[PDB]
Amino acid sequence: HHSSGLVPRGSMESGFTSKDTYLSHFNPRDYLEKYYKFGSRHSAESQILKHLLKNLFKIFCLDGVKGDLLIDIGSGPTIYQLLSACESFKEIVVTDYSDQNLQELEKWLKAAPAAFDWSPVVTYVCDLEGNRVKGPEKEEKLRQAVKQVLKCDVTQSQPLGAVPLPPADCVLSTLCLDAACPDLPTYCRALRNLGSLLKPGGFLVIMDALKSSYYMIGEQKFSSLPLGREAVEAAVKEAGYTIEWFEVISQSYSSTMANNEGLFSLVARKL
Ligand SMILES: NC(=O)c1cccc(C#C[C@@H](CC[C@H](N)C(=O)O)C[C@H]2O[C@@H](n3cnc4c(N)ncnc43)[C@H](O)[C@@H]2O)c1
Repeated sequence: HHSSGLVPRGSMESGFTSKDTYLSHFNPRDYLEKYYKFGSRHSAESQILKHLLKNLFKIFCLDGVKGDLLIDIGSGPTIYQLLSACESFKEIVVTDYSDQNLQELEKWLKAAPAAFDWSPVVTYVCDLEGNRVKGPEKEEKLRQAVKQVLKCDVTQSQPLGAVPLPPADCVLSTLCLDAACPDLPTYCRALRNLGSLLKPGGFLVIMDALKSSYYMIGEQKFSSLPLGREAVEAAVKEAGYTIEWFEVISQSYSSTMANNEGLFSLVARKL
């Protein structure tokens, strides 16, 4: 069953991309080449990455978002969202639903030659942090900080299954909840499930697209929940969090890659 661009893959029946689609049709190499590999500078996807890195830098380095344990939810094949965080947290746990994404992640932790090249992104973060260290030293600190790579499902009461983890100080999730939640009630339940991994008063850091109904990996279209800022704030507060700050930007992806109307960033604390 293929729709050929009429509807997102795995959504003809339910209206939203199913979880099985990510296990079979989400190619981590093609995703990294499309969104985090840049042919010409100053591209729309490069501007979004630069803004994400600057916010993560401000959150973990300039602000007081630190702790012992950081859990990354829906990381996919990416590690850019952890570069500043490894300076504030001793241990980092990386999670995603796609087994292929976990394989691409584990290839980078072992520094395999066929792994993705994150050095231009690492150098940018080093410049943001005052050039105290260089690229290779920055990457090694993150690899030593990542202590576990697990499979996760935000729709389950126990997102990590039966794996025992201590209550985390922060939960980070970038560009995942819009793709993992078919509706707002599931979005609210997903936020609650992540709360079961947090200490009372732990931080919730979320960055995602705004009013996005789909995103593209080459020719493959994947569904996205078109949430507005107003809907996001209500869902976060309803799930039992207090928002410390909430930022929205107008910069969007290219329509040939996503139909978003900007992105948002928020830091919340568990009530
Ligand atoms: N919304 C948009 O328009 C849009 C625009 C551009 C890019 C994206 C995206 C994406 C990726 C993550 C990117 C990564 N985090 C990063 O930072 O780039 C979605 C990830 O979410 C995971 N997943 C899907 N279902 C899940 C579930 N039930 N439980 C946990 N994980 C789930 C998938 O495996 C996938 O890896 C979305």
